[PDB]
Amino acid sequence: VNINISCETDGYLTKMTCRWSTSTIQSLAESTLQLRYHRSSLYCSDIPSIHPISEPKDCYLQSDGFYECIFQPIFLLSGYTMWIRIQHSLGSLDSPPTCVLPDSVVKPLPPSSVKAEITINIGLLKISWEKPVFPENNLQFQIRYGLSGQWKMYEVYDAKSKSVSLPVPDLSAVYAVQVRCKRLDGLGYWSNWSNPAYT
Amino acid sequence: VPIQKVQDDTKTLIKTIVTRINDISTLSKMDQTLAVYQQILTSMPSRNVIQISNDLENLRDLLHVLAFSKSTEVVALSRLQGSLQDMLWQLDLS
Repeated sequence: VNINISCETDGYLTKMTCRWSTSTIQSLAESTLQLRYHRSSLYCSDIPSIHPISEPKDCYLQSDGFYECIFQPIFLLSGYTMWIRIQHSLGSLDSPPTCVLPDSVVKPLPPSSVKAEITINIGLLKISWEKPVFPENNLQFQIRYGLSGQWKMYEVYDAKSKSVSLPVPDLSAVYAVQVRCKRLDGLGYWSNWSNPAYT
Repeated sequence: VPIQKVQDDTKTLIKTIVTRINDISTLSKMDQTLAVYQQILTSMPSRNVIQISNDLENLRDLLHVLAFSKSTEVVALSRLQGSLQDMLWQLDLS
């Protein structure tokens, strides 16, 4: 079974963390493993491949059985081609290479300053928030709201939008509101849901 | 890789470096300017400067891709921010 390497650049764009499993690896326990990578000057190749010139990366086994390798500092637009060099009993056995661009694997921070206010005269709840400092790319937002104690979610695609106003069946009820964001172009991860804001 | 996305990624990388600077607190001239700043940043290494210096390397490469297709630390980074913001709007006039 091939080895899947997944990477994620932090919300501050200072480092990229990569992980690889050992569950579909227990069959060949007797073997030495080492992550190898080749950094491109700019962007990823259309077809990733094993390169003769490569450098090893220090990976550390975590409690969950996954190896974690941290690339710091990071070159946001340089193509990182990675693979697992396996030496089971003799020779070299390279896992399928995958190329990752750190800018397209950023998991942004949850949007700061979430406010949920019900204005009776208007009859709506003006949910407002502040975009996380990074990334600088356009962002899409997802808002989840429901009775504090049943969840309908709303999506906002205007990148230049800070606030929105939605209807509720009861203007007296207390509603919990959470917001999360992702790169509008899809090249990135969703942020965690923000701390719940109450009406 | 499309050239328009290279341009979108160049403008984005500039905004990132400008944001990096404030958080602490034609193409030939842009490249020549970045080269001078890289030499300055190499004489004052720090956690933030080293990261910024790496971004500067990525920005210079992006400038070359476009051509062929067709505290002293605070003061130094403050001037660099000015130069970066200058390039950011000049790239639109293409």
